[PDB]
This record gives sequence, C-alpha cells and structure tokens, in this order.
Amino acid sequence: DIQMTQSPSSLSASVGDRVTITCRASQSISSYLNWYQQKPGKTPKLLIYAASSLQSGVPSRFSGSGSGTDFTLTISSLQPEDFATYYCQQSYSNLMYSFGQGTKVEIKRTVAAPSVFIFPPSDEQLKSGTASVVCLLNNFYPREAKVQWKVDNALQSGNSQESVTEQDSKDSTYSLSSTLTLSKADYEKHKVYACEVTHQGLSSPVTKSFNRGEC
Amino acid sequence: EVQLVQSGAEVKKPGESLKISCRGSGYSFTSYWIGWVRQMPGKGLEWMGIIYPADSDTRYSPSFQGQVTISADKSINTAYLQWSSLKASDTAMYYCARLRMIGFDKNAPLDYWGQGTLVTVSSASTKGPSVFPLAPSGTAALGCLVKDYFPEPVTVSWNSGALTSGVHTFPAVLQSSGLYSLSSVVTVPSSSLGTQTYICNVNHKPSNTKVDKKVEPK
Repeated sequence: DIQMTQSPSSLSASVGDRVTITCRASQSISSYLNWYQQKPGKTPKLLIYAASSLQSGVPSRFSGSGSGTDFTLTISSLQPEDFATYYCQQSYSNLMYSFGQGTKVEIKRTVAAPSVFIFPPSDEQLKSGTASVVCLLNNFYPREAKVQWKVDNALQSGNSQESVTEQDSKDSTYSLSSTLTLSKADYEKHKVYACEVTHQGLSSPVTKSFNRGEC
Repeated sequence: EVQLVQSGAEVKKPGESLKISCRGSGYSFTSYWIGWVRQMPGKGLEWMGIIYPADSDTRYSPSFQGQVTISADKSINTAYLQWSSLKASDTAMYYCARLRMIGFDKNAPLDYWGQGTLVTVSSASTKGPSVFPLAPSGTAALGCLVKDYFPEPVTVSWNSGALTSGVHTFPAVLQSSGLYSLSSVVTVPSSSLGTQTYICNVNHKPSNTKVDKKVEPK
C-alpha cells in the first residue's frame, strides 16, 4: 500500500566525491525510513534508521534527511569500501514493509576501451553436435557495451547470452563474455564468424572474426 | 555479538516441499521479531513476513500469505520458512533478519541479518560440465568454456592456483535447456604461449566432477 521509488538506478563517482541518493514514497511515512547497504553476494547492512539516525558503528560520512514522502541518503566523501548497492525501506505501513529497488554506486574512472578476442568452437564440442562461439571484451569502462554477432554478415539475435564481471577492485574495469550457440549443421554451413563491439571508448566499432576451418 | 546463521544452499524440483532455518544467538530470541526477505536473481529485496518467537505470533505480506509458512522452535533459538509445493519461480536468496522494534513500531529497522540461503528450484537434474578450450590466437587471451552443468556452483582455478593475475571467471548464464554455462579467461604475455603451460582446474561438487584442461595455441 506504499510504493518506494529510488531515483538514480546507478551512480558513478570517485573516491572523495559527495553522493546523494533519493527515495520517494507513494504515501506519507513520517520519518519511518531505513537505509541498507549490500555488496554482491553479501548480506544487507543497516546504515540509517528513522530517516536520519546513524546506526552504531557506521562512519559519520553517512547521513540521511527527509520526512513525509521525500528522503535522501548522503555520503559526504566516498571511500573505496562504500561502493555497493543501497536500498531504502519504509516501516510505516501496517500492511507490508517495502523496499526501494536500489541504487548501485560504482567507481568512476577514465574511459577505457575493451580489448576484444574471438574464440571458435573446439573440435571436441563439434563432435557432440553443437558449436559455441565466444567473444571476450576485456578490462573496459564504463560497463555499457554492445556485442553484435554476425554470421556471413547476417546479424544474429536471440541465439546468444552474455555475462559481465563485477567491477574490478584494483583497476575499476569490467569484462564481458558473450557466447553464440549454433547447431553443428548450421555452423558448418557458414564461413565468416564475426564479433562486432560498440563502446564509447571506441571511435568506431571493433570487429574480430575468423573463417571456419582456417588456422 | 548478535548473530543470525542460516542453513545451507538448497536445490529442489517443482512440487517438492522445503523448510529452511535461521538460528539466533547472542540475545534473547523470544524478545524480538524475526523477519524473512526474498531476493530473486538480479533483483532487489522483498519483505515476506515476521514471527514473534515467544508465542509464534505471525504477520505475512499480502503477496506471500498462503504461499509460505513461518514458524519457530524457541527451545533451540531457531526460526523457519517453509513451502509445501515449490515452483521454479521460488528460486531466490532468502534472508532472515531481526526487527529492532519494542512494542508496536516506534521504529522497526532490521538491524541484524543472516547470511542468506540460496534456493534453486528447477526441473533440471544433476549434471557435470563439459570443459572446452578457448585457445589463444603483446597480450594474448585464452580460457575454458565450462558448459552444460547443474546446479551451481562450479569453482575454477588456473595452474592449481599459481596463476591468478589477469583471471576473469564470469558469472554463469542459465541456458534455455535448464543447464548453466560459464567461461573463465586469462590474459598473458604473447611471448609465454610457447613455453608456459596453462591448465584450468574445474570442480563441480554436486556431480563429483573434477577436470584439468590444458589450453594451448592451435
């Protein structure tokens, strides 16, 4: 009966920056709003309760303000340990507590173009009737990137899946792996397999390709 | 100080029942409400319900009423969350958490959290991975494709742990077949390809699978 809307889905900032995250309620919740921090795979951690009260042991660079429907969480000077996802949560409802959908705070660094590598399917995999073609985008920033598979210059769609690493704790980059999956029969019907990569660090897209059967 | 510790990862089939647990210590277990929270893959937090362990007074979120049962055994400081008939859509991480509330409201944040229980619900069955090479060809890249396994997790190392710099082991993807697949890559000096051996070590405990795969230029 009370919907929470968190405003920036994602925030890019550097160590030392001031960060403000916003949380709006569809109904008045007085000051009954709490903030939690969660890192990937880890358990959530209480930071602020009752809109502005700092949980014991939380550093004083965290603060919160607001009453009614509009609330903010502020980090006055980001530290490396502060990059995480943040959730607000209203405790005013007597029907259901609810959470905002989260704001990810990630590390802003200089733009870095990906290094691109393409891998043909192995002979061993082909023997079993399927071909997996893999394209690697290594150590780039920011995380937004586009992979376009082409098979004899036909754009492929719906037959690939991709995965992205969490931001690297040392150089703050991301890496991405994309797999194109074809039947052996389809794979042996075509010649040129291409991975075309678009990223804001590249003035124009980079394509890595191979010809089936060529060393 | 205060601690909530939850039971381990679960892998089930649709239609099966399941009960997971949350053990409290370091405080009066019957003096605080315990809440349960759901986090499906890649999504945020949802509140499911609460129980007061002294008398097993419960409140459920409307979305979860009649879909789960929350209970407690106060004699062993443990709360439980149960399904009678699981669905694949119940696949999620489940947290228990202590409500720091005296009386009714006055505040009520969740101040201590369990470490979470992973629940996987799928019609898929246990299967070990096939490991295929990502053969190389300044800086070259190589790796291993760990394909068609169930359930999570798989662990990958390189040269038995001696090679760590430049390794990226990617999150697995769930294929439409119901089986997982992941890749693990490493970048190395092009000069090393002729002389340095590169072997990925893949372990999948649910299937009792151990694989060592040497990867080299073709």
